[PDB]
Amino acid sequence: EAHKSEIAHRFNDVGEEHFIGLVLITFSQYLQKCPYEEHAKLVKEVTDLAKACVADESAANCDKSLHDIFGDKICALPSLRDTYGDVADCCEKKEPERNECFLHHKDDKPDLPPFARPEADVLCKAFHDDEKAFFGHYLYEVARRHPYFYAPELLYYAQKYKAILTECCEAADKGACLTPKLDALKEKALISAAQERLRCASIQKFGDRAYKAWALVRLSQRFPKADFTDISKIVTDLTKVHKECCHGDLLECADDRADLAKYMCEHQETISSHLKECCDKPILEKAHCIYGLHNDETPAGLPAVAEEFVEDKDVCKNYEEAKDLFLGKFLYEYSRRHPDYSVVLLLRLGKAYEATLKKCCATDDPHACYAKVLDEFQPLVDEPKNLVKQNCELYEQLGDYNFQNALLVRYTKKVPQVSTPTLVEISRSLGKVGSKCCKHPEAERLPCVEDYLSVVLNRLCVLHEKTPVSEKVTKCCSESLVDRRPCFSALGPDETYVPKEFNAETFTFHADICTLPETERKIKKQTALVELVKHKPHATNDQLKTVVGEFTALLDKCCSAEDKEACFAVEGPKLVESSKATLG
Ligand SMILES: O=C(O)Cc1ccccc1Nc1c(Cl)cccc1Cl
Ligand SMILES: O=C(O)Cc1ccccc1Nc1c(Cl)cccc1Cl
Ligand code: NA
Repeated sequence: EAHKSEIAHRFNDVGEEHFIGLVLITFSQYLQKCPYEEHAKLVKEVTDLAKACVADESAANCDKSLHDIFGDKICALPSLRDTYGDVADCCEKKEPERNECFLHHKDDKPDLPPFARPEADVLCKAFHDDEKAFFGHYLYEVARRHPYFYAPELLYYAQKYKAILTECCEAADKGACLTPKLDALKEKALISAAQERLRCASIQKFGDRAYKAWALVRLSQRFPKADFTDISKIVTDLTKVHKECCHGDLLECADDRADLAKYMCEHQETISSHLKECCDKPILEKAHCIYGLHNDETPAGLPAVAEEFVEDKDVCKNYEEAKDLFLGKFLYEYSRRHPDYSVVLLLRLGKAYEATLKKCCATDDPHACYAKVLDEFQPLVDEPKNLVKQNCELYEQLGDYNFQNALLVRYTKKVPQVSTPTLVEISRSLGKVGSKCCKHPEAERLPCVEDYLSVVLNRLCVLHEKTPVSEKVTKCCSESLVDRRPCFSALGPDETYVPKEFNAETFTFHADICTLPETERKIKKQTALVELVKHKPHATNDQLKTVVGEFTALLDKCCSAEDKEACFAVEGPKLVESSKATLG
């Protein structure tokens, strides 16, 4: 059917610069293993096409879908050697199968080196040398390692990075200005990637409704003075935005997100007085500001929630005749009254309210049956608090490195079939929850911890879905979204797993470790700890500290200030004996 060219429409809407960045992230996320040169080629072809179509919408290919265009550019690049498999695989398909094929190949942990950070002088020099190649490489490296990174926010990070560089690269000492600041930016962007990967998994694995309910809760806490209608409209629009982003339709995602920020800012009077801060800012800063805005204050003088949800004669009628409208109003009313609760807790409270209606509205006297419903939330609210206190005390007491080691041991004993790199990455990230949340006062501490654990446990679920080995992980991952944390927390040691019979011997890498920073060295020690627990799951915590001690020792030894060939292979069978000494 006759239409306005989609590529020209999106090119026109977002401008060349964001179009180029969004297209580079598109390619880098679909073909994570192809070199930068290849992607650069592709992005230039797409950008020449878009400019051709903007000039004359009738030009060849201008009427095609964005999927057709990305697909044909990909398939027609002979360069794509197929030394990288599956390029032909998906190119065999017609649309829409082709695009689905490219999409099903996104790898949540592609086989790549940690993103090595050059020294500050080099970094500053490359930036000065050529900004476009510098930021091209940056978007490519971050997108291909995080193939569901929320695309407009990745653009925003690139701008933030550029500001840090501009400020630090003139300084007397570049490194010391730069390093804390790149570090803080990296942590915020990792949290962003983890938050977005949970939105995408909620949509993909549990359906649009799972994310709509999550967004309803969060937005009702952020904008509690807004009416239900406006909140619902925002949720609707944000749902479309994240579905498009999570499915690789990034130009549409970015366009639609900008339109949503424009909308919210034009209606800021009836949403939040806090929006004024954001609404004066330029495009990416404006949306980023809105994305994480602090909660507005609760409106004074709202009725008791039991009026509408317990005492109304029509509770059953509304639940039966308009369930999503009634339960969504419940989530809105209850959430706007409780900014201090975690989203996941509010969703679990919504689920328990629903289950009580399902049961009670089927009886002879439903009010009698659900009268105590809102009271019956207290035990769900209170449930975490003792184990949270004890885990924050553990953290307070142990410090980061030992808290991570405690959790590594705990989670390896729970789900010991999980791959060692996954258990290490997961436990380290659980340890960051300690660090980020325990230092808040308790009223802030319980909501911080609950929602961060949901983002880390989702990382576990998605990594396990790639290499699936543990029935228990499958079960907790697939049974729910909102009970994942109680589900994992409830697991004791798996007394059923068969210990690994290990001569862990020659699991030493020719002293490779020494170009590695203290950080990676810690990861290595933590990897050995996981391996110790899988070999001896009934070992004492003290035995583990010790057999790890003998690891640290043998590390420094062959890795000293002198050069010798193969010190490790005489010492592998003999650490094997020293670990047979402490562990049996
Ligand atoms: O670990 C538990 O079972 C208690 C609990 C409940 C809710 C949220 C978090 C936690 N624990 C917890 C805390 Cl409080 C901080 C860092 C890492 C972990 Cl696993
Ligand atoms: O694991 C715990 O519950 C804390 C605890 C208490 C006493 C001794 C060791 C540990 N944890 C622990 C472990 Cl299990 C391995 C390496 C390093 C440390 Cl601090
Ligand atoms: Na797509």
